[PDB]
Amino acid sequence: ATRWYGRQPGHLLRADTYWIPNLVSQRFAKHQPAHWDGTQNMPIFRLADPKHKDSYMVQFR
Amino acid sequence: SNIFLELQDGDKTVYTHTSLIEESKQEQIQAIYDKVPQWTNGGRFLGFWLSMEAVNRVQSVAKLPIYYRAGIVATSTLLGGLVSSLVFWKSGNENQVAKLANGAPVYLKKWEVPELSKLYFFLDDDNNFKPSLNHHAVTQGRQYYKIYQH
Amino acid sequence: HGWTSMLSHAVLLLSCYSIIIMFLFILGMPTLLLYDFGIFFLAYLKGAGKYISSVAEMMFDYTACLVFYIRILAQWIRVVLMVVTFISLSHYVSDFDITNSALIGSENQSDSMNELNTNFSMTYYILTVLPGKFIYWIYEILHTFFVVC
Amino acid sequence: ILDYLFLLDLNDDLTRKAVFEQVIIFIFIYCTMNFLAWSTVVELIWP
Amino acid sequence: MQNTTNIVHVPVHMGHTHYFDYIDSFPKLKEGPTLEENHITNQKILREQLISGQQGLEQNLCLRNCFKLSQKRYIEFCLDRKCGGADFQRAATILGYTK
Amino acid sequence: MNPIQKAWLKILEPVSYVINEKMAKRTGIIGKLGRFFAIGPREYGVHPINRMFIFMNRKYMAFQAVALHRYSFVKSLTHNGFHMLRVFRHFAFVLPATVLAGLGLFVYWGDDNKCYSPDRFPYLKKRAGDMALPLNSLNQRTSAHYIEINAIYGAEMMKRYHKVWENIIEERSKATDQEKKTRYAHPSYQYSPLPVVSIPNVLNPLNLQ
Amino acid sequence: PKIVNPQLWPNPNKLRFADLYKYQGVEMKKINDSIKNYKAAKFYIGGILGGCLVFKFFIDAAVDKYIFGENGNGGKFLEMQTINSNYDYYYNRQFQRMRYLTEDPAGDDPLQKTKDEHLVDLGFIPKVFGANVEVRKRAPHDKYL
Amino acid sequence: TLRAGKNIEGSGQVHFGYHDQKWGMPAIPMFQLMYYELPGNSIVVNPCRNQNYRLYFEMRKKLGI
Ligand SMILES: CCCCCCCCCCCCCCCCCC(=O)OC[C@H](COP(=O)([O-])OCC(O)COP(=O)([O-])OC[C@@H](COC(=O)CCCCCCCCCCCCCCCCC)OC(=O)CCCCCCCCCCCCCCCCC)OC(=O)CCCCCCCCCCCCCCCCC
Ligand SMILES: CCCCCCCCCCCCCCCCCC(=O)OC[C@H](COP(=O)([O-])OCC(O)COP(=O)([O-])OC[C@@H](COC(=O)CCCCCCCCCCCCCCCCC)OC(=O)CCCCCCCCCCCCCCCCC)OC(=O)CCCCCCCCCCCCCCCCC
Ligand SMILES: CCCCCCCCCCCCCCCCCC(=O)OC[C@H](COP(=O)([O-])OCC(O)COP(=O)([O-])OC[C@@H](COC(=O)CCCCCCCCCCCCCCCCC)OC(=O)CCCCCCCCCCCCCCCCC)OC(=O)CCCCCCCCCCCCCCCCC
Ligand SMILES: CCCCCCCCCCCCCCCCCC(=O)OC[C@H](COP(=O)([O-])OCC[N+](C)(C)C)OC(=O)CCCCCCCCCCCCCCCCC
Ligand SMILES: COC1=C(OC)C(=O)C(C/C=C(\C)CC/C=C(\C)CC/C=C(\C)CC/C=C(\C)CC/C=C(\C)CC/C=C(\C)CC/C=C(/C)CCC=C(C)C)=C(C)C1=O
Repeated sequence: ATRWYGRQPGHLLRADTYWIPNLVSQRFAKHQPAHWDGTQNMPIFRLADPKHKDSYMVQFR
Repeated sequence: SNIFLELQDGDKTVYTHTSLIEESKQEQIQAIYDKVPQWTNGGRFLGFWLSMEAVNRVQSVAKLPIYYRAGIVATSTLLGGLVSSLVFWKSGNENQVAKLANGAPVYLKKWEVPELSKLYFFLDDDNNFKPSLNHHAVTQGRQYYKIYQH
Repeated sequence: HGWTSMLSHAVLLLSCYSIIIMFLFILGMPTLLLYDFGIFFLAYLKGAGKYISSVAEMMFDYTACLVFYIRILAQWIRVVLMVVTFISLSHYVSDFDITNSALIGSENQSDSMNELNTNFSMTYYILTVLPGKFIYWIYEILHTFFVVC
Repeated sequence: ILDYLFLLDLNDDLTRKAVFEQVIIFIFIYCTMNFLAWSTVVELIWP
Repeated sequence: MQNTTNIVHVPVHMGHTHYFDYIDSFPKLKEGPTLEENHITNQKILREQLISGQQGLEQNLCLRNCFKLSQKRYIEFCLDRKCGGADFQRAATILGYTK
Repeated sequence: MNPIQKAWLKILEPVSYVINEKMAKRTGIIGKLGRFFAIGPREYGVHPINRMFIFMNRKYMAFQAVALHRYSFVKSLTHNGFHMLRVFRHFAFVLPATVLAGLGLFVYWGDDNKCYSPDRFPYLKKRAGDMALPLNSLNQRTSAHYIEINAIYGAEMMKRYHKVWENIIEERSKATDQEKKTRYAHPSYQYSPLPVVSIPNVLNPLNLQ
Repeated sequence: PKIVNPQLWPNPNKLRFADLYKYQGVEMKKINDSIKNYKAAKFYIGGILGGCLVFKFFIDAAVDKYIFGENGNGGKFLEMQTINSNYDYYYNRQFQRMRYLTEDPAGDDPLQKTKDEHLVDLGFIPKVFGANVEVRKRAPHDKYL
Repeated sequence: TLRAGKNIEGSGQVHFGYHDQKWGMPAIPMFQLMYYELPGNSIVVNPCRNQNYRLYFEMRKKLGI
């Protein structure tokens, strides 16, 4: 049960200046209003998981 | 479209919000409020042009201190914008938004007017997870004043 | 950049910002130079026109202003060459061979120490194969030094 | 009273950009670097 | 057993990239309406519920609160005491719990 | 010498008389103790931290004067004062803006000063005793509304149960032993009386209300 | 203040040895120069603190505007934005469903569970069931992920 | 992990057995451009939490506050 609850991914901010591709690309990104759909788990950012397509450059050790 | 409307319900002055109107008519209301600055700024130009033509070519105002001449152009500039804004609304637009708000709920006080985008709701499992205002913390209801008719 | 290792979560943070600063302020140098020339700026680049047609000269002036910026912007391919050459050397060194056969009293018994490990390369390994890997290493760094300098 | 004062917010900066918290780190590093470099140049005219 | 071992019940696709390991895509992943299209959809549902779905609401909320009790005998006591003497099966049909 | 050292000397004036006048000039263990703890001005009393600030303040201030004393970018735009061709005029305010940003160097130090820390993961590890937590610990949470509302609800309903509890005890006191044992009893139970004993009827064993 | 002297040794003559008595004075002289700066900075620092006192009242009205809004229904505090595209959002939702359907092997330790041999000796002979081979695990609604 | 109920023999993360190891990031620019350590301050509470304040604004208007 503990391992299963731990795999439900946490929310990790998209804003990142540590990776040089995001440091350049995010200067041209447009922040759009994320309309609330009635939930408490809207993944409007990236997810704190090593296998996520926007978090693979992060070292989860 | 976040606009608070002040409608004339006979003798009462009722209030509502554009979020309480269907999206098909919110676009027509927003289009009217978008042409107000075009009439306001356009009227400011005429008030600035006609005033500059009078304080220079009319040799009765030209023989005056510059501070008096600049005050006329300054006064006629913003006065030309306030007049054009009145002609815009009073012609057919102040009554068009009233007709576009037909069927929307109104309230006696502005403080009682809710914004539909700011209301709390939940996904009702008992109704195919549709969004519902009748969440498990609601006690009585909304009970607006009346439906606007124009 | 060694002295900035603990200043943030990225060791190369200052370097990644500096390459952006270096690109933007170098890009603005030709722009500010054309502003200093004034409205005659096209005469400073190409010189005197040849045809009476302003539309014809407009095309030649559009090229001179483009060439004026290409002389600067195309030089960043040199920086790309220096980075690629530096990465290829780092890839060769990071993947260079190191095994338990070079360790003194190894305890990594599960890392091929107790397994039958034959190969299909040339024999006399330290005389033929190992010097060959070092010869290519010297080429990688000598080619890198020549490029980056 | 105006909405321009909303720029003073850092409690809910993650709702809009969350970029301020990382850029100032570089600026503080950049000031430290220029401090070490510029003080060396201007002071070392004395020998 | 390997400490990093997971069993997944839905298909995933891994990236074929050097130095990185991640899930780059999900097979047959369809994109629904945007966050703005869903918002407009929900506003239309909430607007009709605000204008035409507020009369007789106090009675239905009492029936719903009574049916969240643990035991059935407490539900019948709640309906009789708080809901003006409503019937169990009759209120269950109103709320939509009857098959 | 500083005023704080002078303030110590006024308070230690009687102590200075016991050690320096009496104990210091004696012999033996009392003499060695007095000469060792003699009171006066400090040998090696300099404060290196205070001196470290004065040095770094003067060195960093000379850098501020260089970085802030720049020729204006605005004045060089007209080509009429001191600057005709300045191809790097757009760098003129980078050093001043960088120095002015250094004023918040200590105001915004670390993660907690740049955001609302209770909404970040490291705050949870600190409240758990500097203990590692799973990365999704900020999500698996019970409603703070429930914890506080239920705490009030339970205590408010306990006051209303206490009033009902008194009416039940009083009504059961006036009930026959036959009634208090057959009511709420199992249907299969046949009542048989017990010998009458004297057992007091105490509401609260401790003398509480 | 006067310092008690044990008189264990005679101090050098001030006229013959003047350098030995100077450090104390120049040290307090430095502090006096710093106090002149502290006093002269009273109006500059006070003007800033006075500005903060006036700025406090505008920040109060801006916070209530930020939180409550125009008509007390909520201001820009309720706004949240994102740079995720529509594909990025539905990838994250499916990533949430995938982790919900991500289990580990072998479950828990069977030796920490009630034995069937113990139930027989306690008076309850358990019935053996077959494996439910027809059920398919699925993710719940997004509100529960 | 020990408090969570998993006894630990040995120590460290240099797994002797059949496990994947994760060495420290090589302190060379190649790996320092591809990777960066996980900043714990970037793991946040979802902003949908702020939408619960909608209940407060509605309760205040119902109570005439
Ligand atoms: C997606 C982004 C896209 C854009 C990105 C790039 C951004 C560009 C921004 C760069 C900087 C712009 C700022 C300009 C500053 C201007 C300030 C100023 O006004 O000073 C005046 C100044 C000229 O004054 P001067 O040179 O100092 O001296 C003047 C002499 O004394 C005067 O001698 P004279 O008296 O002999 O001259 C005669 C007269 C003669 O002029 C004429 O030719 C006359 C024309 C005919 C008029 C019509 C006549 C009609 C007649 C009808 C007759 C009717 C009557 C008929 C009969 C009726 C009978 C009743 O000429 C003039 O004096 C006029 C010159 C002034 C023209 C101003 C030109 C600038 C306009 C820029 C427009 C856009 C600005 C946007 C900026 C926004 C911020 C980015 O203007 C300039 O200096 C211009 C400099 C521009 C250089 C910068 C170029 C940068 C490169 C850009 C392109 C890059 C391409 C490659 C890109 C590659 C990828 C990166
Ligand atoms: C009446 C007549 C009476 C006598 C009758 C008989 C006369 C003699 C007939 C001889 C019959 C054949 C002998 C069979 C017995 C072999 C026993 C043995 O130990 O073999 C082991 C040896 C290693 O084989 P293995 O261990 O069994 O491994 C099996 C596979 O090879 C493994 O395959 P793998 O691919 O894995 O292996 C890689 C391959 C590596 O790839 C190679 O094959 C290397 C090839 C590159 C070198 C090629 C150029 C060599 C010539 C350079 C000098 C040219 C001078 C003229 C230039 C003219 C230019 C136009 O092999 C190696 O790893 C070789 C490393 C071992 C040797 C390296 C160091 C040698 C010492 C060098 C310094 C010597 C200082 C001289 C001191 C004198 C006293 C000792 O076998 C051979 O190397 C065969 C060599 C055959 C002779 C070569 C000609 C030498 C000429 C020297 C010229 C300077 C002196 C001139 C004197 C003139 C006198 C008239
Ligand atoms: C109600 C209250 C009572 C009211 C009445 C009483 C008040 C009356 C006035 C009292 C005094 C006011 C002071 C100013 C007037 C003084 C008059 C004068 O003659 O002074 C000359 C004075 C004499 O020079 P100086 O004494 O030797 O040295 C002056 C400074 O030490 C340093 O001088 P500097 O020249 O070296 O400084 C240069 C710096 C000065 O700093 C700035 O002004 C900041 C400028 C940043 C904005 C640049 C905008 C670029 C164009 C954007 C166009 C669209 C705009 C849309 C905006 C939307 C906003 C969301 O600007 C730059 O760094 C320029 C380079 C920028 C980097 C490159 C950016 C452009 C390329 C990137 C383009 C990206 C887009 C490309 C594609 C576009 C799409 C096609 O120079 C000055 O200008 C003094 C200004 C210094 C700041 C004073 C601040 C005092 C505090 C007041 C609060 C802040 C007010 C200002 C806020 C402005 C908004 C940020
Ligand atoms: C809504 C936005 C658009 C507003 C209108 C367009 C205005 C221009 C866009 C705004 C630009 C602001 C940012 C840049 C600021 C300027 C930077 C700069 O380099 O300037 C230095 C320049 C210096 O020019 P200089 O000529 O003195 O010296 C430069 C010499 N060279 C070029 C060789 C270096 O000064 C300026 O301000 C020029 C820009 C003037 C723009 C004025 C536009 C209106 C003109 C007056 C109104 C005329 C109406 C008719 C009058 C009738 C008779 C009375
Ligand atoms: C403005 O321009 C600028 C300069 O000027 C040119 C700079 O020099 C500089 C450079 C900055 C420096 C050289 C300073 C560097 C200082 C750094 C890095 C940190 C300094 C930290 C310390 C000195 C540690 C101090 C330790 C403490 C405060 C903790 C122990 C003290 C305690 C508990 C006292 C309790 C505090 C109070 C009661 C507050 C009241 C204040 C008082 C003064 C009361 C004192 C009371 C008594 C009885 C002495 C910058 C950046 C700048 O922008």
